[PDB]
Amino acid sequence: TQPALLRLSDHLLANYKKGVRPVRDWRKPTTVSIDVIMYAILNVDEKNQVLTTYIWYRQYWTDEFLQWTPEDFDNVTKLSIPTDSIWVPDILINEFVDVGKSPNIPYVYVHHRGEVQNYKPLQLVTACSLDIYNFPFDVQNCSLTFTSWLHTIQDINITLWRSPEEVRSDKSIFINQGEWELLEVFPQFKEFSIDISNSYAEMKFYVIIRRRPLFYAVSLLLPSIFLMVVDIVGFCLPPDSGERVSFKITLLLGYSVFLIIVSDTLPATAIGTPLIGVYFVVCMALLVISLAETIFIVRLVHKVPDWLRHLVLDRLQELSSIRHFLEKRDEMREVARDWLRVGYVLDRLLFRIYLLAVLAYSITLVTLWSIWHSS
Amino acid sequence: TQPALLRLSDHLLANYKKGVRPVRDWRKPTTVSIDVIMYAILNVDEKNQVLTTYIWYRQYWTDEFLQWTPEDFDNVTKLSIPTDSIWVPDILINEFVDVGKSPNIPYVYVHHRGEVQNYKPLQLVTACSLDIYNFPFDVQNCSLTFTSWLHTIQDINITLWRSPEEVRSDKSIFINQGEWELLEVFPQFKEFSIDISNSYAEMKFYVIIRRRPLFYAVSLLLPSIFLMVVDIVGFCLPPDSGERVSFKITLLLGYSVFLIIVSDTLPATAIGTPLIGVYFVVCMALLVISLAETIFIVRLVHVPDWLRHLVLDRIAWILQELSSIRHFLEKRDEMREVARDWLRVGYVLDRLLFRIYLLAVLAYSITLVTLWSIWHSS
Amino acid sequence: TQPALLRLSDHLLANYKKGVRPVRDWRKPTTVSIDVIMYAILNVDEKNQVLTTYIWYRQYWTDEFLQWTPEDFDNVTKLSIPTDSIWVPDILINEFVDVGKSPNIPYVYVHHRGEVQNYKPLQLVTACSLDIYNFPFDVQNCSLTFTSWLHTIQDINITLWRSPEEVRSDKSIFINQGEWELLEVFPQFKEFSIDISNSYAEMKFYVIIRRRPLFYAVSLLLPSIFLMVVDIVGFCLPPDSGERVSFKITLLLGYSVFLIIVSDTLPATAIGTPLIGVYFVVCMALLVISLAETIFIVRLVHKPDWLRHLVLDRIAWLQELSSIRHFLEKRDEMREVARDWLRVGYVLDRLLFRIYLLAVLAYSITLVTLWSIWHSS
Amino acid sequence: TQPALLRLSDHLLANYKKGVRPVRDWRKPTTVSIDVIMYAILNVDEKNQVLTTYIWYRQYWTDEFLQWTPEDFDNVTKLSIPTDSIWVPDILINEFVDVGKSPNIPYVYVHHRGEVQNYKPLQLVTACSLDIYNFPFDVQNCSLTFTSWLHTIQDINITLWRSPEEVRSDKSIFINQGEWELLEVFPQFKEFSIDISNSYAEMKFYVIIRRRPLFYAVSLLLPSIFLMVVDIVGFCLPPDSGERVSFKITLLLGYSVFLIIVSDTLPATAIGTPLIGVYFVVCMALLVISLAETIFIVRLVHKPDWLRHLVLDRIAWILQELSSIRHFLEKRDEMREVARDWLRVGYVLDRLLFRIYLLAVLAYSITLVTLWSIWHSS
Amino acid sequence: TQPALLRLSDHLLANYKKGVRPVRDWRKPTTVSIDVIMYAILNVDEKNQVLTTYIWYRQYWTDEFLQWTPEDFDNVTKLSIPTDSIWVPDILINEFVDVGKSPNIPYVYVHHRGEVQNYKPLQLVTACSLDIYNFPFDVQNCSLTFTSWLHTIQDINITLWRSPEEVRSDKSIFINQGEWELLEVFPQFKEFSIDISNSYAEMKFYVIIRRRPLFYAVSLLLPSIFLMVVDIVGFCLPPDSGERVSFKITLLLGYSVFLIIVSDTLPATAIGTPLIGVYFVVCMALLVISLAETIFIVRLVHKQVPDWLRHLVLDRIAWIQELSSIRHFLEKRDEMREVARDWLRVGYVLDRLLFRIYLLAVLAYSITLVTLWSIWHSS
Repeated sequence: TQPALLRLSDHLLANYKKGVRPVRDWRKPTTVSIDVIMYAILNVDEKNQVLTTYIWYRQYWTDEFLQWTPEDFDNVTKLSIPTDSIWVPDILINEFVDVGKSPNIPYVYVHHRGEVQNYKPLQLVTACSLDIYNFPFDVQNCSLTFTSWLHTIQDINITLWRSPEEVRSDKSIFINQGEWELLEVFPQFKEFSIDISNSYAEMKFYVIIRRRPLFYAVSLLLPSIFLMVVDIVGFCLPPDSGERVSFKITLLLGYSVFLIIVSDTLPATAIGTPLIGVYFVVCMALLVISLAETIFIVRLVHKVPDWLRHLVLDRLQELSSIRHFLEKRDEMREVARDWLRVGYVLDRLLFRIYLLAVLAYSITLVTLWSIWHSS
Repeated sequence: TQPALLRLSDHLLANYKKGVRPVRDWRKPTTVSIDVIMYAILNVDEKNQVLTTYIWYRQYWTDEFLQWTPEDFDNVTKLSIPTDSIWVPDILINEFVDVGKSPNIPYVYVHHRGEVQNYKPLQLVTACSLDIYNFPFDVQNCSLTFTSWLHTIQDINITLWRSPEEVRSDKSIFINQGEWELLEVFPQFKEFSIDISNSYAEMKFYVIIRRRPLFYAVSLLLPSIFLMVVDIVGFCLPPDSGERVSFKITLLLGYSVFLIIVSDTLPATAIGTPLIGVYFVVCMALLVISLAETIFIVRLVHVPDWLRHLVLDRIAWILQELSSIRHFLEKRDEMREVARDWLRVGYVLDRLLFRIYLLAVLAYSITLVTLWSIWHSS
Repeated sequence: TQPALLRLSDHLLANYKKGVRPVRDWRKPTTVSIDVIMYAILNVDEKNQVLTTYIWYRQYWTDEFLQWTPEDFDNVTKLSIPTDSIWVPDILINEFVDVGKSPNIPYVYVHHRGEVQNYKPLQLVTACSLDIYNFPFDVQNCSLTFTSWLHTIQDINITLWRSPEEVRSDKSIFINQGEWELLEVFPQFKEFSIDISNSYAEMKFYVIIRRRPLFYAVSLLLPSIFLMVVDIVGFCLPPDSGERVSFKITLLLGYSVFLIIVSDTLPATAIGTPLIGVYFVVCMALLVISLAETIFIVRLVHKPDWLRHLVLDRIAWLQELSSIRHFLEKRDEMREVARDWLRVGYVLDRLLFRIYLLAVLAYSITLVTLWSIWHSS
Repeated sequence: TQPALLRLSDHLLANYKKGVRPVRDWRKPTTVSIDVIMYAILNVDEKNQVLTTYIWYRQYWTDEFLQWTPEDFDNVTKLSIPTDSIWVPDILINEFVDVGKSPNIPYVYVHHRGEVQNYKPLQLVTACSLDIYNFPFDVQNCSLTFTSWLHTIQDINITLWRSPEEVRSDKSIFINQGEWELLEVFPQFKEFSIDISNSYAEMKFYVIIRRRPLFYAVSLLLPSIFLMVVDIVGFCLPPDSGERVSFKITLLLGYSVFLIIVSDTLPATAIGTPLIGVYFVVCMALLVISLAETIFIVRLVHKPDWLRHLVLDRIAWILQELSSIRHFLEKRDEMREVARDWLRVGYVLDRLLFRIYLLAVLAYSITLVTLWSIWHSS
Repeated sequence: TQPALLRLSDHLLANYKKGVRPVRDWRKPTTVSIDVIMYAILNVDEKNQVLTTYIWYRQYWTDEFLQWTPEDFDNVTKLSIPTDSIWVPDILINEFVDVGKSPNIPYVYVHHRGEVQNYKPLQLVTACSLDIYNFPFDVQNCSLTFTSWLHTIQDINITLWRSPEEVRSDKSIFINQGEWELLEVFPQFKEFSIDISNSYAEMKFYVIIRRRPLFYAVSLLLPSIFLMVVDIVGFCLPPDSGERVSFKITLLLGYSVFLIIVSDTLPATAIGTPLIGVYFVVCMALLVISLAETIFIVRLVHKQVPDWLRHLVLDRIAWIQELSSIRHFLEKRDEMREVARDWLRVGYVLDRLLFRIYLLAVLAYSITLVTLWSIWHSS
C-alpha cells in the first residue's frame, strides 16, 4: 500500500477550510497558549521612542478537525503541516509600529488530537516611552501586548504555555554583550473592552532592560570631570593673570567642542536633556562667567563703592621725578589693589559655586549608580 | 450533521465573486462608514514636508450577498471571513507620498444581514504644508483625506461611523512621551470634482499637532545665548587691545560654525526661515561691526571734521639730559592728542554696540515669549 | 433574475486571456492615451543625481473583447473590474532608476464599448542631470519618458488624453511649500530606435522646476559677505602690526571653515563646480597673498633696492648722559630701517585691498545676475 | 513519441506533495548534508554587535519518491525541477537578527535515486560577541549555527557534505580587499535540547576573521605618540616657567582634541572599552596633575615646612640720589632676586613626573607591540 | 472565426511547462545569447568596496515547443507572451551581493520558429576590488560576471548577441553628467570548473570607469596647497618670535578642522588611504615638529652641549660711577642675549632645515599630483 504519512495528509487536508475557525460548536472559543523568549535588544531610539527586538515566539491551539486514529496510519502521532494550509489566529501586537523584517516558518506540527505547534522567530518594532533623565543608568519597563486585532474573547482567549515565573527566569538565549542588559520578562494577563459585547482578550509582557554605562561614562563623564578639575586649578591660579586668561579660554574652546559632539552622542527626548548635560552647561556657564570677570578686572587695572558695599555685605629734582615714576605703580596701586581684591574675592565665589556643582555632580552619579545597582 | 459554521461558509463563499461590487441594483451606491484613531506620531520631516503616523482604521459597509438565516445555522449571527475571499473597497488617502509598512489583517467579521467589519492599523506617510517660522513652538493643521482613487460617488459614498465630537476627543489611545503632542482630529466631509462625471466623495481628518520645545530649546538656545554673552564681553574688552580682535574673530567663526551645525542639526525649512536664526545672524552682524570699528579706531589712534559734522547732525537728531629723560617720561604719554581724537569714539561706539546687542536679545526674548503664549493657547 | 452586474462579469471575464493583446486584427496597434499631474516634488539628490516625484498617472486604452449591450444587462454602461484580471500594457519609464514604493489600485473601469481607465498614483525615482553651476538659483529641465520596454510602435502607440497646453498649465494639484516649485510640464512625442526595423514609441514630459534660495541665501551668502567685509576692514590696519597677521590668518581659518561647509552643504556633482565657491577661494587666495607679502615685509622691517628698481619699473606705468639720550633716540630711530620697507608694504596692502574689493564686487554682481535669471523664468 | 524531459516531469510532479516529508517509513529522519563558503565579509557593526556576510550555500538530501529508471526516460539521470514544486527543509540559522536579501533560485537538480542538489546564495545578518579590547588588532570567533526551527532530529539529522579540513582550507572565493580577513571556517556538530522531546540537530561554522589595522594604526597611534613626545619635552622644562604652563595648556588642547577624535573614530560596545583610550586618559591625567604641580610651584616661587620634613622622609624612601635712581633700576633685579627654597621640593617632586610619564608611555608601547605580535601570531 | 492571436495562445500555452527545459533532446544545452548596456553609474562605496549600477539587460534563446506555422494563424510571425508562463534560465551574477530593486517586465516576445526575447532593466549591486591610492584620479576595472547558479554548460552554454567591439563602443545610452565617467565595457568568455564534471559556463563584462576630479581639485587640493604655503612662510620666520608659535597654532587649528572634512569627503578605507592624506600627515607632522623646535629655541633664549652644538654645525657645514654702571646695564640690557645669540643661530638654520624638508614634501605632493593627472588623461 501507500505510505501512512501521505495517506494521512490527504485524509486530513481534503475538505479542510483555511478561513473557517477549526471548531464544531461555534459558541466555544479556541484558546491560544503562547511563550516569549527574548533573544536580543537590537536598537533603542530615544528620540523616536521606539524599540527593536528579536524573540522566539511559540504558539499552541486545538483544531477539532485535525484529528485521527494513529492505529490506521501506522501508529503515527505527530505530523508536519504547511502553516499556509490551515486556519491560524490573527494574534498581533498592539504596540506594533512597523513591520519587523523576519522570515517565515512554512511548517507546523500537528498531533493526533487537534493540537498545533507554531514556533517562529520574530523581529518587531514597538513604541515605548523612555525616561532618559538618568541617561547612562536609565532602566525601562517596555511592554509587548498580545491579542487579536479582530477576534473577540468569545472566539479567542489568550493564555500561557508555561508559568509566569518560568518566563521571568528565562535568559538561556539572551545575549548580554550589547549595550543593554535584560532583567526579566514579567507577563500579565488582562481583558480589554472597547465597548460592552466587544470584550477582547489580551496578554502583556512587561519587558525590562538596563543600560551598561561604562563606555558612555568613561568617554563622556570623566572628560567632563577632568574639565571641571582643570577649571578648578585654573581658579587656583593667581588672580587677573594673562596666563589664567589663556587657561580659561583654552578650557572654553575645549568645552565648546566637547558639548558640540556629545550633543550628538547624547540623544535627548521630549523631557529635554538629561542631568549630565545640565551639569555640563552650568559648568560652562561658570567658566565663561569667571573668564568675563577676569577680563573685566584686567580691563580695570588698565588705568565701585556700591558693589563694594554689596559684596562685603554678601557674607636732583629730575631724579626725584623719575623716582616719582618709580612710585607710579604705588600711586595707581591703591585703586589697583582695591579693584583687584574685589575681583579676586569674586573669583573665590565662582570657585566655591563651581565646587558645589562638581560635588552635586558626583552625588548624582553615585545615586544613579546605586539605583542602577538595584539589581 | 456537519457544523453550522462550515455549512455557512460553503453557502456564503461558493458562487461568490470578489471582484463584483456587492449590490443587486447597480444604480445604488454602497456606503462606507469609517473611524480614525491616532496611535502615535512617529516622525515629522520639516525638510521634505512629509508626515508619518500610525492609526487604527475601522471601516464598515454592507454586502447584499453575505446574508443568511441564523436559524438554519444554529442561531449564529456573526462570523469571521478572510479579506481575500470578498469584495473590498479601494479606499485610499489622497495625499499619500509613499506606502508605509503596515501588517496585514487576513480576517473580517460578517453579520447575518450583509454587514461587514474590517479593523486594521495603518502606517501612513503623507505630505503636509508645515510652517517652520515658529520652529520650536509650531502648530500644524495637517490633513488625512480619505476617498476612492477610482470609484465615483454614485458607487461609493463615504460616511462616518461615529459622531464628529467623539472622533475629535478620542485621545484614549496615544503616546505622550514622543517629540510631538496631538491637540485634536476634526473630521469633515466634502465632494470632489476634477470635472463633471468625476464627482467623488471625500473625508478630511484635520490632524492637529503641537511640538515640545525643550530638547531643542536647552540644547540650542543656550549655546547661542553663550555666544551672545561672550560677544558682549568681547565688546567690553579693551578698545586698544588686539587680543580683543582675535577674541571677536574666534566668536565670528563661532557664529559661522554654529550656523553650519544648525544647518546640519535642525531641519532647515523650504520657505521662509525661523526668526531664531534671524536673531543669530543679526548678532553676528553686530559682532563684525564692533570688530571693524575697534580695528578702525586702533589704526586711527596709532576726519575730525567728519566726526564733528556727524555728531552735530546727531545732536540735531536726538530730538640737560635729565630734563631730556623727563621729556621722555612724558613721551611715554605724548601721542594722547591723536589718541583722544578717536578714543571717545571708541568708548561710545563700544557702549552703543553693547546696548543694541542687548536690545536685539531683548527682542529675541519677546519673540520667544509670544511664541510660548501661542504654543500654550493651542 | 440575478443582478445584471454579476451576469455581466461572468459574460466578460469568462473565456478571457490576460496575456493576449485585446485585439481582433493583430496588425493594428493598441493606443494608450495618458495624462500626468505632479502632486509634489519630494527630494532631489545633487550628489547621486536622482529625482523623487509623486504623480497621479492616468491611463486609457481599448479592449475589443470587453464589449456588451447595456440593454441586456439592465442598461448598464460602466462597471469596475479588477486590474489583475485583464491585459495591461507594459508602460514604463526609461529614466527609471529604482522601483518606487507606491500603493496599488486593484480596480479599473470599463465601458460598454471597450474603453478602459486605470487611475493610479505613482512614485518615481528617475535620473536627471543637474546644472549646479548657478547653485543658489539653479533650474532644471528634467525628463520623464514613457514607453513600452518591449512592445514596438507597431503594437503600442503612445498618445495624450489632454492637450499639451492644458497639461503645462496644470498646477491644480501641488504642494507649493517645498523647496522646489514647478513652472510647467512640457510634453513632446517622439519615435525611438535602438536599431532600424524596430521602431519604438515614446512620450516625454519635460518636468521643469526651480529652487527657493531664501534659507540657502541666509545660511550661505550673508556670512560670506560678512567675512569679506571683515577682511576689507582688516586690510586698513598698519602693515608692521602682527595683529594684522593674526587677523588675516584667523579669517583665513574662517574662509576654510566656510569652504568646508561649502564642500559639505554642496555634495554637488564632480563634473562641475559652482562659482560661489570659486569667488570664495579666490577671495581666500588674495587673503593668503596679503599674508605672505606681509610676513615678507615684516621680516625685512628691522634690519632691497633691486626691489625698489623693480617697483619703479612698475610705477613707470657726559659719556653716560650721551648714552642715555642715545638709548632714547635709538629706540626712536629703529623705525628708520622699518620705513624703508613700510613704503612698499603700504603699497602692497592697498593694491590687495583694491583687488579684494574688486572680487567682492564681482561676487555681488554675479549674485544679482543670477537673481535676475531666476526671476526671468 | 513525446520527449523524455517532458514526460519525466509529468511522471514525478503528479501526485507529489510539498508538505509531506519525502519518506516512506516516517520513523526514519531525512538527512541534509550542507556546505558553506564565505564569499565576503561586508560589514561589522562594532556597536550593535552585528555581522553581515554573503555565502554560497549548498544543500543535499534525498526524496523516496523522486526516483525512476533512466532506461525508460532516454537514459536521463539528472533533471532541473522548480524549488516551489517539492518538499524543502526549514533549515535556518538561530543567530538571525534580520532577513537577508537573497534571490530565490527556482530550479534544483534531481537525480534518478532521490538525491537533490539545491545550491543558492544567502546574504545573512547575524549577531556576534565582538571583542574591541584589542581595538587596533582585534580578532573575533563568530558563529553560524544551522538548524531546523521546528523539525527535530527524529525528522531532520543535519550532516556535512565534505570534510571539515576541506572547509577550513577552502578560501578559493573571497574578497581580501575588505577591512577584514578570513582565517578559517571551523565546523562542529551538536545536538541541541532545551528539554527532552526537543532534540534538535544542528551544525556550527565558527567564522573567524581579522582586521587590517593600518588606517587605524596611523590615525590613532601616531598622533598619540606625537602628543606623548610633546609631554616628554613638556616635563623636560625646568620649573618656574611661564613657558612650561603655556606649553602644558597647549598640550591640554591637543589632548582634548584627540580625546574627542577618539570618541568620534572608534565605535564601541559599552560592555568594555579598549586600552587605547585608557592610555590616552591616564597620560592626559599625568599632564593635568603636573600642570597643577607647576602652578603650585609658580605660587611658591612667588612666595609648609611639614611638607619639607615629610618630603625628606619621602626622599629617604626614594633611595645717593644716583644710588636711588639706580635702585629704581635695581628693583628690576630685586623683583627677580626674591626667591623661595620651596622650589627645591617642588622640582624634586618633578623627578617623580619623569618616572611616571616614561612608565606610562612605556606600558602603552609595550602593550601595542604585544598586540602586533598577537596579530601576527594568528 | 476567432482571432488568430487568441487561438495561438490557447494552442501554445496549453500542455506547456514552466519548469521543463524547452528541449526535445535533453543532451543538448539551451544557448542564451545576451547583451549589456550601461545606463548609468549610481554610487561607489570605496569604504565597503561595493558598486551599484543600472543596466539594460537582454536575452535571446530558443524554445523547441513555442513553434507555429504563421499561415494557419493569419500569417502571424510574432507574439507577446507573459514571462511568468514559460521556462526561463536562472541567469545570475557572481559578484552579486544584495537584491537590487528592478521592476518586472511581465511580457516577452516570441517568434514562430522558437526564438524568445526578454528585455529588462537591471538595477544591480556588486562587489569590486577598488583602488583609492590615486583617490582623486583612480580608475577601477570592476567585473560583472554572468552565469547560471545551477546549470552547467551541458544545459546552458552562454553566448553573446553582438560583437565585443560593438559592446565596448556602445556608450550612447550612458549619461556623462554624473561624477563617474565610463571608458569601455570589455567582454570575455570563460569556462569554470571549481571541481570536476561541473563546467559552469559564464561570461564577464569588465566595466571600466574614471572619476571626474575637477570638483575635488578646488575643494581639497587647492586649499591644501594654501595651507602648505602659509606654513611655508611661517617657516620663513626666525625662531625668536612667538608670533611664529601662534601662527603654527592657527595652522594647527586649520588642520584640526580639516580632520572632520577629511573623514567626511575623502572616503577613508581601512585597507588603504590615498598618497594625498599621507602628504597632509607629513605637513602636519612637520608643523608640530617646527613648533617643538621653536619652543626649544625659546627655552634656549631663557638664561640657564654648546660644543656639541658646534660639532653639529660642523655636521651641517659638511652637509652644506652710578651712571657708569647703569650705562653698563643699558649695554647688557640690549645684549642680555649674549649667549642665546649662539643658539638663535642654530634656531634660524634649523628653521631653514625644517623649511627644506617641508617644501620638499610640498613639491613632491605637487609632482605626484601632476603624475596622477598625466595617467588620468592618458586613460
